[PDB]
Amino acid sequence: NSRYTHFLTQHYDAKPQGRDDRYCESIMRRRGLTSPCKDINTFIHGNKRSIKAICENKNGNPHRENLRISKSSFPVTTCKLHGGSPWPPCQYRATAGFRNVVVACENGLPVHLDQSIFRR
Repeated sequence: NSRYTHFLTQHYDAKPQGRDDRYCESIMRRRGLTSPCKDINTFIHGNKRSIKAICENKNGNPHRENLRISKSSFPVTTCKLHGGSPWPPCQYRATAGFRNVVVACENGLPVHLDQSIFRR
């Protein structure tokens, strides 16, 4: 999947520093999500092997018929736009957690992250 590599650029960070507000503003810039400022974006941490495994029994179960929910929890960081302005420089607030994730899978690869679960 070109979709998988895209999912990775939008939602995967193997080496997060701080996972604080400073981290969010920096990563959102690095991943090209500041033109205009994405309103919310979650990054998953850890190794890619475990995220891929959500698409199979190894680390997932079916969810909402057509999605997958992880067996394991993952370190995550949700970056939420702060201050209203949709143009850079973008201000973000970080919410770090350790929780299961829901993805859509195509051909054994995650291609979409369900953002709805990180609003809460």
